[PDB]
Amino acid sequence: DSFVIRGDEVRQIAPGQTGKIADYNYKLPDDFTGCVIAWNSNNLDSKVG
Amino acid sequence: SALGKLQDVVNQNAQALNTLVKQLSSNFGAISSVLNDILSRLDPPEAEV
Repeated sequence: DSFVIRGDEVRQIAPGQTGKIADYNYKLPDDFTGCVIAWNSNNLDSKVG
Repeated sequence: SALGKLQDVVNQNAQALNTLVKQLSSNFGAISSVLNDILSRLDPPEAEV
């Protein structure tokens, strides 16, 4: 699963986590198994305007 | 004082039941001795802890 979120919300992607994106956008099962990969994208997903 | 033999059995049963009932009000290391308060004060990931 791939998407783009804010910097402060990288912690919210985890089992048993609460937040605006955690509750209303994306929810992980409490028994989740796997790995999480995230990297900054200012060079690609940032615009001066 | 002739019937101590039959009184001892009743006393032992009552005292064992009383100890079992009184064992419920112990933290055992938890924050509170009532789980209703624990479930209504913390998020699940530590509520279960």
